[PDB]
This record gives sequence, C-alpha cells and structure tokens, in this order.
Amino acid sequence: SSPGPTCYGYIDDEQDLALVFQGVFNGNLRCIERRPYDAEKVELVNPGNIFVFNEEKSGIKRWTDGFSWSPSRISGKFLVYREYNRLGSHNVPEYNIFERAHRKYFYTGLLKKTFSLKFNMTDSTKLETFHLIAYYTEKDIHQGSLRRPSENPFFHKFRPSQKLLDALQKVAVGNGRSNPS
DNA sequence: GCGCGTTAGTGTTTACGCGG
DNA sequence: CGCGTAAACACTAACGCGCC
Repeated sequence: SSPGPTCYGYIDDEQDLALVFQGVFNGNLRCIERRPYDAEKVELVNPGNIFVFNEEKSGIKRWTDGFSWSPSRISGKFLVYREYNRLGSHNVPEYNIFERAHRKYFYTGLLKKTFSLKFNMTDSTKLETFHLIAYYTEKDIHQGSLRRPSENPFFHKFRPSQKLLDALQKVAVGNGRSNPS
C-alpha cells in the first residue's frame, strides 16, 4: 500500500538534516502520519528513502520496519543499524559474515540511520519531537548514487532557520565523543 | 477484541584503543 | 589526558501469540 517516503536522498551531516526538517516545517515535505501496515513495511526499506514523523501528532515513538537490525552504533549524532540474515545453503563477502551461536548470519549491506530533534513549534516551550529515518546501502556509498539534500537544488528553498541550526548543534548522543572522519 | 510474555528500537552506561 | 571507537547494559514501546 501507498504512503511513501518524505523525501529521497542521503543524509551525511547537519546541513542535510536541516534542509529536510525545514522542508517539513514549511509543508513541502510530508511527514508520516500513521504507522505503516505489515505489507507497507516491506516497501519502506528502499535505499534513498527518508522518513520524518512528529512523535506527538502521529503516536509513533519507535519506528518499526519489521527487518532484522544490528545493535545501535553511534556515528556523530546519528544512530546506525545494519540489516542481517541467515545463510542457505548464493554467496557473500567473508568479513560481513558472523555467527551468533549457534547459527550463522550475515550483513546484507542495507543500512539505517536515525536522528531525533526536539524543537519548539508555538508560545511557551512545549517541545515537539521529530524523528528521522534514512535507508541506504554500502554500495550506494561507493557509487555515490544517492543525492544529498544539500547538493540537490530541490532543497535549496528549504534553507534552515537559525533556530533550527541552533537546536541541531545542541543535540548529542551518549558521550559527545563520537566524531567520524 | 483482550491479556500477557517476548522481542526489539532507542538510546545511556561502561569499557577499549591509541597518539605522543 | 584527550580524542575517538565500540561493546554492555537498561528502559519499555511495540509486537505477536493464545484464546478457540
């Protein structure tokens, strides 16, 4: 079934995030308003797919796509997860194969990164929570087949308000020590 | 539909590695 | 130390099974 991604591309840094969020605040980019159905979940997971949803307005606090994910790792201010399956007995790279006893599993190459932003949206300081989910693949990192919002003319009009930029820099995960090259 | 035990998503906490 | 990685752990939403 048919509601789809909020936009298409790849998120690398806060500038990419800011454009997507601003695009959502303006109303050009449509957020997810309800949890996907079981059959809708299978389609979510396509590379380049980006989803944004308001926690309060949608009732979604945790995003579920029905796939198998590794434990969370930190990459800057993002959380990253890796999809894994079990073997047959078709072949895959050695390093991508592991074995949680007793059975043997492998990493597919599909990846998910997440980001949460708490941001004022009227008077007072009641805060709404915006969730961002982005799917991509290792392969798309080599080929560079996915477009970043910040290098995509479509997002240019979504130039971020300073309040958004400030809110984004205030964000941290675990110890604030994660900082990949 | 509802109750209830299990799994999983989202982080925090704690531990590991190393330049110099 | 200061910087950066990465595994362990804790919380509980969300799932899914039984019901028959």
